[PDB]
Amino acid sequence: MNKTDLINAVAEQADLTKKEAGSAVDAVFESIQNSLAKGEKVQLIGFGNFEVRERAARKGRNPQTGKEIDIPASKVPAFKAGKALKDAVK
Amino acid sequence: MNKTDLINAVAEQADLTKKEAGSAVDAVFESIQNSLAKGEKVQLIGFGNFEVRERAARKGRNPQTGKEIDIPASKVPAFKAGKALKDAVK
Repeated sequence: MNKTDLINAVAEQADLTKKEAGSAVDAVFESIQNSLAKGEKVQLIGFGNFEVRERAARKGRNPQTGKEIDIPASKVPAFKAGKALKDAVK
Repeated sequence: MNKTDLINAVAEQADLTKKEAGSAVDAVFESIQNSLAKGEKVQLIGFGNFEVRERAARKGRNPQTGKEIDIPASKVPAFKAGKALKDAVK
């Protein structure tokens, strides 16, 4: 299922024009992105949580060389599924 | 941002009533949950992918009996962030 497929599912289930569902789906994910960009956690009851995980600078190793490498600090997005999603998948 | 806040953000950006936005938000998460429940990946350009990850079957030991046990394989939700979401938080 890709974004267009998802927009068609929303149009159908929420009874919206394809254009309105398109606007809504764009808004959902841009809102989650804009929240995480400001460091704010997203808590979606009955789906899951989005947050930003911080990792510090670090020493590591290239898989193919064996060389010591510097691993810089990073901020990456993280998703934590909730029970409804976990139970439906298992 | 919680689900109520997300619905309000969606109503604002997509210019929908709070009830329309609430229906759309519910439809997105229901449709992602339903896709993954069928083992089907959700590919959202820019944002990322929701997939099903299998945890392999494995062997354990009962600490009482000392006998080998079988831990069955299981499926869990997984999320893999895309370039737009990663670049928004780095």
